Amino acid sequence: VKRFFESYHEVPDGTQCHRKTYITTALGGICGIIGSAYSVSLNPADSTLEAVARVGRYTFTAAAIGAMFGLTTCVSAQVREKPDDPLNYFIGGCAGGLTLGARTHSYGTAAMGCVYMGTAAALFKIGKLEGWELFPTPKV
Amino acid sequence: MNNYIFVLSSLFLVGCLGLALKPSPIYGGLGLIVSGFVGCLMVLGFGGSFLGLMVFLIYLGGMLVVFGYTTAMATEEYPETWGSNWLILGFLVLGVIMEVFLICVLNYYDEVGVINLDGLGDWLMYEVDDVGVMLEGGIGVAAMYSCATWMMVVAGWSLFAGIFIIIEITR
Amino acid sequence: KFYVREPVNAKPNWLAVGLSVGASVFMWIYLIQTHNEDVLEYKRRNGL
Amino acid sequence: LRYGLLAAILGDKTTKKLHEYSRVITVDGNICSGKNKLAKEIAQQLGMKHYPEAGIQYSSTTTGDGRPLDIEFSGSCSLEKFYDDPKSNDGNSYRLQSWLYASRLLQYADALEHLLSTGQGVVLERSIYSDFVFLEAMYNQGYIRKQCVDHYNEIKRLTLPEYLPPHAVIYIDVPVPEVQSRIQKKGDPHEMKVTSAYLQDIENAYKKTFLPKMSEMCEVLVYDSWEAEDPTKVVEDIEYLKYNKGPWLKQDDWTFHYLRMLVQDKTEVLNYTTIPVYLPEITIGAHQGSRIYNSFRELPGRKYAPGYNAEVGDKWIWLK
Amino acid sequence: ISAFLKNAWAKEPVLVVSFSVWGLAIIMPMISPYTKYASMINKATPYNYPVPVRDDGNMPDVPSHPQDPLGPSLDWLKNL
Amino acid sequence: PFLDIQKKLGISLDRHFMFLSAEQPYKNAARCHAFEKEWIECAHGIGGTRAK
Amino acid sequence: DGPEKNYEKTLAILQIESEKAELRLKEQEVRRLMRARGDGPWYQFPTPEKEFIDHSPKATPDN
Amino acid sequence: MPSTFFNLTMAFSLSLLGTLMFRSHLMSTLLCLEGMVLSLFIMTSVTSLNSNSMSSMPIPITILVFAACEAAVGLALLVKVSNTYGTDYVQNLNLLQC
Amino acid sequence: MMNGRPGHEPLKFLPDEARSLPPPKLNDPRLVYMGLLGYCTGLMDNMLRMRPVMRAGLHRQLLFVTSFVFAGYFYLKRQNYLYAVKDHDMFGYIKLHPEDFPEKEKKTYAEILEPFHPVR
Amino acid sequence: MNPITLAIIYFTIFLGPVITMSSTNLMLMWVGLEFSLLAIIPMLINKKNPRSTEAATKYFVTQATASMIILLAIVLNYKQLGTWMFQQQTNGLILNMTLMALSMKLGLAPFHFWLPEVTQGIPLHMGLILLTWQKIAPLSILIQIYPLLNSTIILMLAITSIFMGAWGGLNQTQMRKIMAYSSIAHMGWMLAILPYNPSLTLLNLMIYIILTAPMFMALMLNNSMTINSISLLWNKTPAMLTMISLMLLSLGGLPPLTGFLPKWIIITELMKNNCLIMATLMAMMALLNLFFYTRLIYSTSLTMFPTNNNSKMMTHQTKTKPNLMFSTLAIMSTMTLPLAPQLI
Ligand SMILES: Nc1ncnc2c1ncn2[C@@H]1O[C@H](COP(=O)(O)OP(=O)(O)OP(=O)(O)O)[C@@H](O)[C@H]1O
Repeated sequence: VKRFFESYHEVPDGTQCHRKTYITTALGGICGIIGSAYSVSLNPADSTLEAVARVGRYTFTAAAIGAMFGLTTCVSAQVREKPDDPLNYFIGGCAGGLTLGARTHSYGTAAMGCVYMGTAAALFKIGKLEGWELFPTPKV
Repeated sequence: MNNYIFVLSSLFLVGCLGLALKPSPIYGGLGLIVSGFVGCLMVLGFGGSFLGLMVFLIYLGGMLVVFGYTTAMATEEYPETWGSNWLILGFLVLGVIMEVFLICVLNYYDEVGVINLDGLGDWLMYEVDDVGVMLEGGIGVAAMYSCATWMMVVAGWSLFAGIFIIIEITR
Repeated sequence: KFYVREPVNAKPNWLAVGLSVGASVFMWIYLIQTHNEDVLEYKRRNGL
Repeated sequence: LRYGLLAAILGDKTTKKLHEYSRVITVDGNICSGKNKLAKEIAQQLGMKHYPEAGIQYSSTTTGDGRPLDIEFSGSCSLEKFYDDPKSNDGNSYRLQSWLYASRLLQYADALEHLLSTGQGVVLERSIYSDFVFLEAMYNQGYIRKQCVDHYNEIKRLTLPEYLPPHAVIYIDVPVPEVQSRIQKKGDPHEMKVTSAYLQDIENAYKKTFLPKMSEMCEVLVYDSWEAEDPTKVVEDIEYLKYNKGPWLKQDDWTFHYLRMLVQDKTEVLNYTTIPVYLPEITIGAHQGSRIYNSFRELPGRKYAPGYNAEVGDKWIWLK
Repeated sequence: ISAFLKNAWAKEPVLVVSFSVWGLAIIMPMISPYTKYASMINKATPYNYPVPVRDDGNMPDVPSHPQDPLGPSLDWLKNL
Repeated sequence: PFLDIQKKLGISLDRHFMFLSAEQPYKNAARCHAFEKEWIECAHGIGGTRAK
Repeated sequence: DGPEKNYEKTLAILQIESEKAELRLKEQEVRRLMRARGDGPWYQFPTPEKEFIDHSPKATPDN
Repeated sequence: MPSTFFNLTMAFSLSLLGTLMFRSHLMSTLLCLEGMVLSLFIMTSVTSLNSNSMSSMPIPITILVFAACEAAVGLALLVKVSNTYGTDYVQNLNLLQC
Repeated sequence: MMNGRPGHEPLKFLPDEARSLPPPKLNDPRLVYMGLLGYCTGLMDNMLRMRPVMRAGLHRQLLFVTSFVFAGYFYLKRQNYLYAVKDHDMFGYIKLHPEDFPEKEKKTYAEILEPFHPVR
Repeated sequence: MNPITLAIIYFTIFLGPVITMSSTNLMLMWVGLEFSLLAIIPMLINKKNPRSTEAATKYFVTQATASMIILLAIVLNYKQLGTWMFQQQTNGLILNMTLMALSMKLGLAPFHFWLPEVTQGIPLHMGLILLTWQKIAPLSILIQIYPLLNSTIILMLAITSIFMGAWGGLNQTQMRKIMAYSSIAHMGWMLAILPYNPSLTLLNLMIYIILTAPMFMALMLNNSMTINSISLLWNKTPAMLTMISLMLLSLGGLPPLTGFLPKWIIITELMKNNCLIMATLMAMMALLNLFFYTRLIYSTSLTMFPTNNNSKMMTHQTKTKPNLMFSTLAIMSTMTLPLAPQLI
């Protein structure tokens, strides 16, 4: 449902923490399922058991990225009550990388994730705050 | 009687679904002829006689070569039928049950429009011209020789060129 | 030195020379009138 | 009108030029079997063009001023060094053989273009088809590491299939104890020090692989030393051969055109012989290679395409 | 070429009749006197009703009654 | 189209049976001939983003 | 030549480049309206041709 | 008309779903292309007959002229596939991996 | 974007309306460049085939200098016309709709209170 | 092949795009695509070796299915509006299936896998046609429906073409596979600007053609198929080195050369549509496409690799291969940036 994912921007950050965690968790879970499908097709497993296990591994891993991203961004707004601040998504986005490296066993992905996922996350709130529009309708 | 085209289309879908499951090519051709034979009928039901017998006179000749080719290249010690694999049979009954679930469920959500279960047969001909000659379907195809001659040259060339294309591949 | 294999370019391809040099002069000639005819046309239309 | 699709369309088909004696005839044998005398007589009697065996300096006598070049340009292999020290740390043995194969492959190309151009027969001697015997003989004695036989069979695999085997191969048998006495009598102090075992492997490399394999695609004719002398009879045997069981039968008019185009373009003939397989024995290196190539271009008749080199005296440069 | 034409006639007649009739069908339409009548006969057949046209006092050449002598006629078809 | 060669030469190779009201083989009006004749007249010169 | 030349050349450069700046912005703002509303010569997307409509009376009255 | 086209379009989809999810044969995939064109031919035929578009009747013929030529080329390819592997299988066309 | 403009002839190089513009001077900074490139093309043709450069193809190089300049003049003329049509429509459209491009009157620097940002 | 067959097969390739461009019926546009499919197959199998056969089969089944998805779009439109043209007020689903299938023909990601596979199994020629000539006919379909394509999938295809074309080609040793991953990379750009001012789509197509053709010719001088083989180019024919280096740099977006003009002007036009975010990501990854070109310039021109002894046989003979269009195309690319206003 499109209207469901639209609720993420209905309230300022921190308000309705539980709802925003669910939205991110589902959003990340979808990304895992979409991504996990390619791995099942390209470079397939040796059997269906290993194929579903791979699907579960990515979907739950990706779902973890959304949850910890949502929890950290939402909690960081309740304390330091400044909802319109891109720094919150950076810390929130950073926690995703730390979570990411927790599943994939290597610190390199953990340290890199914070810089990239956090930087991408922070830029996202700048876009919605400054009105950046990706996929613009052609107007010239 | 009203549910006459619907039954043909459903058999066309079931025949094509059986061809989608991809059994050994011998039975794929048999299924394809069943769908093609049904394809001729529903075309006839729409007032068109010439086109109907053409899909059933060109694909028939095609399957002989496919039958010839499959027995020459695509064969196994034990060819696969629709019931050799229980999974294929499982997706065959599921597919048959799937359409009924889709056909039925679409009806309740949308009263009419894409599918009209309540009103069937009423919406098939759309105002034939009761009085008139030269209306028989197939005169339009004959326009390929007059005021539609571009379709004639391009289609004719593909058959012309194709003979050269086939020889080079099989050289 | 005196080549064991006679070079493909032992002599000028005089056919190419005439057409190459000829087309160059024709192209230069057809370019001069076009400029002097378009310029003259430009004066006629927009005035002086 | 460089030969191409245009020439064939206009009436330059090859099948109309072939005659009864438009046959490629290679003469094969051992080190001193006496092929030059038998080969030259075959040419004169049957009106074919003799092609002396491709040595180290073949490309030098085929392109440019027509004289041998400095040994650093025409390969880096010396035949005399091979007999003196075949087990040299520098891979002079394999460089000699691979260089000779590329040379023969170039000569075999020239002969086919001659047959496919004017129809005059060509009588080679020890063409590429019989040139693997030496390397198989070199490997048996240990003059080559196993890693280079594989390279040789790879170069052969890529280039050999696209050429037509010779119509008839003449093998003049000479037993090892006879050739070893013949080598000493020819008076080349560098070649009189070749062991009998090396000569044997050339004989074995002929009767085990070459002789059977060619009979499946050519008409073989085995001859003895006493038959070769006064070779008018070997010519008569060729004059009355029935030619079947070979790829020449199934060559159409256009299959010649595509073979003719490939043979005509020498770079397209030798491209697969210069594949970047980094054998230490064959790699030249960026510093020696730049010196040889730069020094090669600084020669009379070189530095420009054959028609344009002014130092020779070619004229009308400003129109070509 | 007389031998070649009749030698093929003697050995492979089927490929000579095919080429002969192939050229005969191409050339016959140009020479026949009735070739132009193939089009007119297919203009005579009135598959659709001949729609009448109003009169404004300036439509003299079209007939008033169907059986009148001032319109197109098929009298050449009866005698073809 | 991408190349107006047909218009340039004036020859209608395949642009006389684009739509239903396109001079059927015999004078048989395609179903909904009047309606689309009306629509095509409305959207002429007025082009694309003004005829929608 | 002295300060006169460079001073009055720079002035010419400035207007040659202020006019370009003004025109470029009007080019952007003109195209924005033309595509939104096809009121101008540009962005006239194709529409089916009108000359191939057949106008002669047909078989049935109600064409 | 409305009820039958939903069945024809899904007939194409099932045939489309068949030419994508390959199986252990390459004749079968070419047969699936036949069904896709079979669905496309009838849709054009019904629509032309439904709308009484006798000027559009030539189009469905031309689809068959070209779709069947794809089969002619497709079948000729499959001759070369078998003459180099002798099995027609699809997992033998993995030699371009590198 | 100008393809559908009214009075646009199809697949025609220079419309009859395009001759009402000044033709290129034939020594323009960019027609000489086409000739200079053409010379560079001719020099490199000789370079790629081991021919002497600046010496071998004095009839090929003459052909390239003329072919590029000859082509450049006609292509340059077309572009001069295309930019003429773009400006012709751009200003013409501006007249018809004053309500979209009002003649705004800017305010002199005496009145506007532009802010100040000290450096310290 | 023989001249009669060669004439008919080539003449069929030429009618493919010509019919697609000239015709107005989308059906004749589709019939133009079929000739390109059918006529290409015999050439790809001209060698008659196992690699070629596998190349032709993948090409055939990938484009045969694509030719059917487009046909569904055309037939469904005939149901909806009764015309054979993609007019306005058409279902976006019908049109999305079009760009979906047209992407398969072009070779854009995520439908790109078939292209690098196929080009590996065919000679250096027939890669030039497959990557330049065959990719014009599908584009002509989209140029005539440019004010209808969805702004989202049109870009989401362009982005993954840029990435999957750069990342994939970042580790290709085989030259033919590199030239395929450059087509994907550059066809992200032509499709990226398709809804926005399509005129630049052709500009980046023409510039791309002017570059690959000399590159493919540059690899046809010696049938150099790998980075190692082209690393020997200095010993065999060093003349190309000056312009293999420039053309390869130009293909990457370096300012002085005329491959930066496409990336530059495309970024300008997107930047005029409030498209900040997607020009940065698209432009940032373009530099990656300049990496494996820079890797190739090291191997070939700047730093020179070890050669073979037999290579001294190639220098003796004379060459007459370059068809004189290598030179003219090599300078039209790598220069003419001063002539940018005449291009736009
Ligand atoms: N591929 C090769 N590898 C190594 N040595 C070779 C090779 N080919 C030829 N040689 C040597 O080169 C010399 C060639 O002598 P060859 O037998 O060709 O003499 P000839 O003058 O042609 O006639 P003949 O020896 O029959 O009297 C011999 O030393 C032979 O051993």
